[PDB]
Amino acid sequence: VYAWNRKRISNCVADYSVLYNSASFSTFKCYGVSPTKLNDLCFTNVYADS
Amino acid sequence: YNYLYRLFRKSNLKPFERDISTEIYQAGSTPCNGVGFNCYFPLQSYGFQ
Repeated sequence: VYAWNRKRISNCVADYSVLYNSASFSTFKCYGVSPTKLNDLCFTNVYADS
Repeated sequence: YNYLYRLFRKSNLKPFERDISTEIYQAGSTPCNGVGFNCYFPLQSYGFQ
């Protein structure tokens, strides 16, 4: 966490529904947007920070 | 915490519709079961301080 890996995500279709189809995820916290709405939206870029 | 609002519903209210129901909301395949992951108690509070 002192040196977190960021991936730029671009030029692709984002099936966010996969990210809540699995029972394995202990916590799921969304901000500014609802998790159900994500498969409808479009964005200039996406950044995944881990 | 005496002041509350509904945050989730199956469909939007019509003009002057009133709905005090406490029943669990379902956001995915998860059945409500009086509780869960993508299922919610639909009422929330401001907690005014």
